[PDB]
Amino acid sequence: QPRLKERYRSEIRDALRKQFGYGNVMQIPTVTKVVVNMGVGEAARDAKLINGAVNDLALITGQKPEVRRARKSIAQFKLREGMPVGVRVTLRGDRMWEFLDRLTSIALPRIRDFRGLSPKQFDGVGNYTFGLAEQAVFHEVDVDKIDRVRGMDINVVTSAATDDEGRALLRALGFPFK
Amino acid sequence: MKSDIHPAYEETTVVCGCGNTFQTRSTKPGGRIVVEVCSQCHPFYTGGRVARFEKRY
Amino acid sequence: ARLVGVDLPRDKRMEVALTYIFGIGRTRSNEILAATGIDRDLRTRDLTEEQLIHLRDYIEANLKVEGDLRREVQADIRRKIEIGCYQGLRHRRGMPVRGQRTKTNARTRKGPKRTI
Amino acid sequence: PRSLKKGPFVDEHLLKKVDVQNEKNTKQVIKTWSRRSTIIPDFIGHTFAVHDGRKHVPVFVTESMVGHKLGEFAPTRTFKGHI
RNA sequence: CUUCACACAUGCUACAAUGGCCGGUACAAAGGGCUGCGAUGCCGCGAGGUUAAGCGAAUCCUUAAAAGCCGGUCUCAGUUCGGAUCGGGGUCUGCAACUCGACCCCGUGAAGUCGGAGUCGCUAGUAAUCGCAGAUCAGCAACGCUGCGGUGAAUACGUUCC
Ligand SMILES: [Mg+2]
Ligand SMILES: [Mg+2]
Ligand SMILES: [Mg+2]
Ligand SMILES: [Mg+2]
Ligand SMILES: [Mg+2]
Ligand SMILES: [Mg+2]
Ligand SMILES: [Mg+2]
Ligand SMILES: [Mg+2]
Ligand SMILES: [Zn+2]
Repeated sequence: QPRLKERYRSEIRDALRKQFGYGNVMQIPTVTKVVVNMGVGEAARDAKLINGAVNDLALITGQKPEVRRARKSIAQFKLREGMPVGVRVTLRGDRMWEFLDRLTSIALPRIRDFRGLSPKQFDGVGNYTFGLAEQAVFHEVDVDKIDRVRGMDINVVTSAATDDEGRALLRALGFPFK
Repeated sequence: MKSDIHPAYEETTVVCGCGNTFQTRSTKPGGRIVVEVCSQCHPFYTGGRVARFEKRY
Repeated sequence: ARLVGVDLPRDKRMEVALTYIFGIGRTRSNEILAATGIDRDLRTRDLTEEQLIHLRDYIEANLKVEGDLRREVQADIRRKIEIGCYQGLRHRRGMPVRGQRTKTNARTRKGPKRTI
Repeated sequence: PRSLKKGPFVDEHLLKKVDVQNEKNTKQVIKTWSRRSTIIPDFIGHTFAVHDGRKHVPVFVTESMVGHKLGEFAPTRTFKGHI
């Protein structure tokens, strides 16, 4: 039983009926998935992402990722169709709540010269997306046993209908805004 | 496919230098992830030319 | 061992290893190792977690390091340009600001030879 | 005069052109030849006409140029390029 | 007179381990000084500030010579090599340091890993390296010039060739 999930349905779940006037308890927003991908564009050359971009997201998120292939060829990017260019992991259920705790508690203040996250990064429906620096911040990968550094970007997908309905939800979970 | 391809993800205790500690589930072997900065001992979680001419004179 | 966000290189003496922080050179690293009692001739692999707390707070109360120092250097350059002083016009063109000679030298503010 | 023992340096004929216009609250343009005079926090809002060799360039002290000399804002040399 | 798409010339500092840094400790010569030289004492991390002894000088000040020696550390790295550029804060002289001074402290840490065709000096206290002093001078762009001493080499068969 992860601590962020039980803290959600103890006081976060009740507080959103006061900030927003819902008439039914099924309308209360809830984060449904957290999607993480590297997006390794330097894999159209050198063919080394199995050792470096799969062995680290397995350690960060818990489960092995999916290798994503290119949909169309681009001549300017030195790319084909069906070429491994992206590496995605999807987090559901109870491993989502443990990743959102472990991101906001011990990970996210290890960004070099960290000052916050911006609250204008909503897509219009209530789904936040930020990005990170490198194979730093997460302790589960070590800095000594790795290849070249590479960053990622993290989606957070809610059931909220609008923007600030998802801003009030992630402020309560523990995303630092400004 | 949720069998013997995923890495080891067992329960884990994390301590901090401040004294805050909690228990989650991570991939670190031994359950001994130790941080030096956390969500309570970090800043931002807890907080002209005219004035320099006067300071010279 | 991470100190302020700099990730000190292992097997290096603490007299010199702190100079890899952007903001600390040789004389300021002599007083980090004076107000915290850590001797100069100690390798950084033997750096104790009890020791590393003592010098992650003397710096944040008395020094100015990465991020909020590098944003003071580039902001003082930014002050000179839009007020239109002589050094601000001299920064916009890549020519030396401190009265240097521009006839046969200043190959540092400029690049290598263009050879017209 | 550059040392923190004898204060800043303004030419005395320039002080009695701005002290006689701070009291009666007017912002007339001051024609001057004193490039060497240090800007002080009584020039805020004024303008000047500093001589650079050939003409008088208008310079308007706003707030953020109060430590520099007055002749830094009037370039004495002209260079557009060799080609 | 100090500009700057460039080009040549004379130098200086480097590219390191026959070295860098830190601590200790020996050895000079020739010069300069009343609109001056500032011993000592205190203050300052330092440039220097202040007090003022002595002295027209084989008397007093300049005056700590540096390489060298002894010990410790660094262990071949664009570095504890290199110190360019730039940011901040200062001292001094001078009516005045913006164009356009030198010095100091802190931070910053560029090129450079011994240099193509070609080319330069030197036959002995010489070359190579290390300091110090003078003249002009309020200060100084002094790495220049005129001097001074310390440590101290390698070769010259020979006149075929330039
Ligand atoms: Mg001339
Ligand atoms: Mg050095
Ligand atoms: Mg003293
Ligand atoms: Mg020795
Ligand atoms: Mg290089
Ligand atoms: Mg080398
Ligand atoms: Mg001869
Ligand atoms: Mg002189
Ligand atoms: Zn803590």
